[PDB]
Amino acid sequence: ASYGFQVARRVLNNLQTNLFNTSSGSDKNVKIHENVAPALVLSSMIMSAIAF
Amino acid sequence: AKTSKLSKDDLTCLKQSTYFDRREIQQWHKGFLRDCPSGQLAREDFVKIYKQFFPFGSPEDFANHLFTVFDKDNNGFIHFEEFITVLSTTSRGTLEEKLSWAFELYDLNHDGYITFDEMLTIVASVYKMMGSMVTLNEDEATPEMRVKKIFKLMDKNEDGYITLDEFREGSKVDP
Ligand SMILES: [Ca+2]
Ligand SMILES: [Ca+2]
Ligand SMILES: [Ca+2]
Repeated sequence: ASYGFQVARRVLNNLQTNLFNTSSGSDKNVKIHENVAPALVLSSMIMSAIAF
Repeated sequence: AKTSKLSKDDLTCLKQSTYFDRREIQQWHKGFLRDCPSGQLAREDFVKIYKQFFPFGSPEDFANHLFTVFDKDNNGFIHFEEFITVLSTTSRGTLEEKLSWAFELYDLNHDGYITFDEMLTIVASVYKMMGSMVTLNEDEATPEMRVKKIFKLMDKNEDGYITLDEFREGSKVDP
């Protein structure tokens, strides 16, 4: 009657972005670049991968 | 001469709830001073955060909104207070705070009410970002449709815009 099942799940995902499929791995090496980028992305993403 | 500000109003605000162990709060902060000594994160910078971790397509649009939202004050500049606050909710929350935070994002005008025009804007953003949107093939289509269906699915009152109240319900109805 609506099929709003997969739409709700998958969508919210991209919004919070997938759980992986990005770059490769992080490591203490960056310096000239800003540290606010790696902190947010790496954190917000890996930490958001959780689902109660 | 150069201190670090917010080194007292924050720790104090805690003393109770804290989605970031003491040694953490002051942690991101220091990272902030780096990105900006004046404790001010402008769109340009934010845009670089995503454009750097996702050069694939053009997540830009998503960076303009996510940034405008991350700022509760929406003054054009994101201060540490707003940043950290999200760094936490974005992760843990122990509450439907997730549905609420999302509402703010789905409402550019953040006028407490979302608008078909706004919903599309975002949806369109997440569309021009990753490739998964391609596998979607099975049913669904351009964003214009996704939204038209959503509203008609999350809004049986047909009022052009929806409120956090109805937004929450329409959501809890997915399961
Ligand atoms: Ca602000
Ligand atoms: Ca609205
Ligand atoms: Ca409504």
